[PDB]
This record gives sequence, C-alpha cells and structure tokens, in this order.
Amino acid sequence: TQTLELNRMRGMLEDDFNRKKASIRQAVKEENQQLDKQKRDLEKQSNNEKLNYERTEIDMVKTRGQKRP
Amino acid sequence: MREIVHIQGGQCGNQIGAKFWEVISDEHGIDPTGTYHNVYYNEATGGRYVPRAILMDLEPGTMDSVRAGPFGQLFRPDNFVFGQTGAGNNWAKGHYTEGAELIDSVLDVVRKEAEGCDCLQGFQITHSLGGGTGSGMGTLLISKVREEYPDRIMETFSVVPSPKVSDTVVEPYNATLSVHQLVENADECMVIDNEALYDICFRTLKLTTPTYGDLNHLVSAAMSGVTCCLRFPGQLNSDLRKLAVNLIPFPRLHFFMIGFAPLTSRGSQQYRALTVPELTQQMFDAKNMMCAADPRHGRYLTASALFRGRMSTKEVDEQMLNVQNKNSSYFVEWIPNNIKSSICDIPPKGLKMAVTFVGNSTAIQEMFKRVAEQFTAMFRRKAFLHWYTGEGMDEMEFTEAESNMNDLVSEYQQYQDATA
Ligand SMILES: Nc1nc2c(ncn2[C@@H]2O[C@H](COP(=O)(O)OP(=O)(O)O)[C@@H](O)[C@H]2O)c(=O)[nH]1
Repeated sequence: TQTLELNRMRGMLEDDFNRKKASIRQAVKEENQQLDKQKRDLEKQSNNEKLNYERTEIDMVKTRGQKRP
Repeated sequence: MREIVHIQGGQCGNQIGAKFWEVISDEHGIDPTGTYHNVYYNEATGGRYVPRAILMDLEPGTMDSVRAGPFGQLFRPDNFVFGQTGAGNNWAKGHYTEGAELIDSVLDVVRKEAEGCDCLQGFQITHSLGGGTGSGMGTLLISKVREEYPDRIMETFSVVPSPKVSDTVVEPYNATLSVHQLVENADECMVIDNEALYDICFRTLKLTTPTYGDLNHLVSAAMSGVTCCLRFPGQLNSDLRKLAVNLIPFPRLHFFMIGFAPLTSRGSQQYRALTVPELTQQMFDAKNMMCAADPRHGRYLTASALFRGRMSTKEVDEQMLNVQNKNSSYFVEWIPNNIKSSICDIPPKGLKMAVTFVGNSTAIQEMFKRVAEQFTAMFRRKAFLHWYTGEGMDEMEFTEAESNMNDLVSEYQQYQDATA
C-alpha cells in the first residue's frame, strides 16, 4: 500500500509537470501569434501612407497648367 | 522572374505594339490610365503600371499615332526614341547610315530596361520585313542584342511582305536582306502576311470594312495567347523555352506558323456550340492560319497548341492523338508524337475556350521561294539598285543574302525528304 501511495505521487507530479510545460509552450505560441500582428499591421499602415503621399505628390505635380500673361 | 521586354520597330511594328498593349491591358484588367480595375508591366509611383517596351522609328508620325490611339499614356517618354527622316522603303537607310546613329541610343534604353528585370526570360520584337525602318533597324538591333545577351531567346513577331498584293515596289530587296541576317541571330520568326489576314477576316467573319485595326487586333490576340499559358497557372504549364525546345530540331529550322481559335461571325455564332473537337477542326483547317501557305503542301515538322480555359485534358490529348494519327501523310514520320499540348487556366475576356497554335512546318519554304523569285527577277537587271549602292552597300551582299536564302530553303527541303 505504501509503494502504491508513492507511485501515485510520482504519477500525479509528472502528469502535472508535463501539462504545465505544454501550457508554457502554448503561451509562447500565442505570444508569437500576437507578435505577428505587429508586422501584419505596420506594413499595411506604411503601404496606405505611401499610397496617400505619392498620390498627393502626383496631384501637386500635375497641377501645373499654363500662365498666359 | 521570367519577364519580357517588348521591342518594336517601323510603322507596322508600332501599330501592332500599340494594339497588343491595349489588348493585354484589357485582359489584365488595366484601364487606359494604368490603374487596376510583373512579367509584362512594371510598377510605378502611385500604383501606376507602365509597359516594359521601347518604341523606335525614324519618322515621328508613329509617335503621334501611338499617342492618338487609346492606351497611349501607358508608355513612358524615356522609351520614345525617334528620328526625323524616315527610311521610306530604303532598307539601307535603316541599317548603315541613318539607322545606326539611332540604334546606339536604343542600346542604352534597352540596357536601361533589361537590368531592371532580374530573370529576363527573353525579348520579343514586332516589326515588318519590307519597310526600311522596321526591317533594317530591327535587324541591326537583333545583331547587337544577340551579341549582348546570347543566353535569352529573341522572338521576332515579324510580318513578311504581302506576297501577291504588294503595296510597295521594293519589297523583295528589303525582305531578302533582312532574312539573310534574321536566320542567324533569331530563335522564333513567326511569319504573318496580310494576304492570310484578309482571307481570314473575309471568309471567316463576313466583316464589312476590314481596316488595319482589325488585323492588328487579331495578331494581338494570337500574340497574347502564345505566352498566356506562362502569364497564368495551368494544369500543364509551358513557357517561351519549352516551346522553342519542342518546336525546332536544328538551329535554323525555327520559322513558324501561327493560328488562332475560335473565330466566327454572328450568323455562324448562333450555331456551333463550343467543344474541344470543334476547336481542333477549326484550328487545323488550312486557311485558318496567318501564313499564305496551304500547310497540306508541306509536312509539319512539329506543332504545339496552347489551350486557355477549363476543359478535360483527356479530351485534349485524345483529339491531338486522333488528328495526328488520321492524317499521317501531312505529318512527318521520322519523328514520332510530333504534336505538343499545353493548358492554361484563365481564358480571354468572356471566351469560355481559346486555342493558340504554333507550328514549325516545312510548308512555309514556298513563301521564301516566291520572295526570292521576285528578288532574282528584279536583280539580274540591277533595277532600283543604285538607291542601295549609294549607301556604302555593295553588290556582293545581295548575292550572299540570296545564296543564304537558298541554303535555308534547301535545308527545309533536304530534311523534309529524309526518312528512317
Ligand atoms: N497588319 C498590318 N500591316 C501593315 C501595316 N502597315 C504596313 N503594313 C505593311 O507592311 C509594309 C510597310 O511597312 P512600313 O512599316 O510602312 O515601312 P517602315 O516605316 O520602313 O517600317 C507594307 O507591306 C505594308 O503593307 C499595319 O499597320 N498593319
């Protein structure tokens, strides 16, 4: 009975340790998923901003007609 | 990543180029300002797209031509090089004295564009072979670029002179002088002649007043379909080099024939449901190609067919097998399975099926034979020969060119007659 009381100790401790480590790994996976959104969004913002700026530049250039004094 | 520069030349080459660019813009969903609604176009500020093409000619008329037609603002003035004189049907005026002082500059605008790409699958040229400007300038340019980048392939979408319905009186000289040099530094001389184009546009579409716009549009459709299987994914993909490998057996039997499908008029449109065997029957008909040479009068060394749309590949391959096996006489024996297929996945604008057929066939030596006939008939009298002798050109180059032409046609004949 004592050796069973102790083997269940070992078993419970190990089947808790492993679940804890797997939880840590899942948390790291979530952290990387989160980090991905930064490079997903900053690039979108910079793309839209380049679009706006270069469109405004095209406009300002094209807005040169004739003077006719 | 397999890009293509699109060099032009001469008035006809420039017209065909403008038509091709507007058709490609139609397919790729671009509007005449260059906004969506890398193989051909190039990205540019403000989401704009500019074609990767250069436009050369000795007369500035074609400048106003390509500016006047729609989709003329897609191009860039850095690729608008233009002389002043215009060759006026003097081939030498496009190869030795006047054209030269332009081609140098053109080299820059070529290398101002070639290195812009990273894996340049090859060039492609659009010009005529009778006009001094197109023929001469394009020939010198082919020389230069084949000296420069021998690794890439140089398609020449050339329009050979109208054999019987001649519009100029100096066609044979320029055609022969051009072919003599084209046969060396080219890889795909797909010939077109307005005789076949009028034949098609008359007896296949019943059209009323065929202007040059319609012929250019037809050649544009064929030009697009040629490489569309590379422009898009497909169940069995090809490129500009698989074609070359499967089409030429020797370094100088590389002169092709072009065919498009399907083509019908309204009355005939309301009938004849679209199905791959019908497309085959319309594609392998003799009068349905861009060359005034009944292909039955020769054999097919080899021939590739690129389909565009959604179909059943088994039906494609079985139709190809049936058509090569039933008419075994017109095909050549010493090579087996001499037909080739490919299939894309995006057909043209609203056309649930499309076929583009390219065939290396010894039935086209007759065209060169008759052109050389006109040449030799006009040369033994030295007719209109001073116009060329005046430009440093001699009389040895002409007989050398004619002898090279006859050597080429003798090659076609000799290795048509061979057996196993
Ligand atoms: N399909 C088509 N053929 C043309 C066109 N223009 C000329 N051709 C033919 O091509 C020859 C004239 O070549 P051209 O370009 O005018 O001379 P170049 O200016 O020296 O290149 C003639 O045989 C014309 O009939 C065109 O716009 N479309």
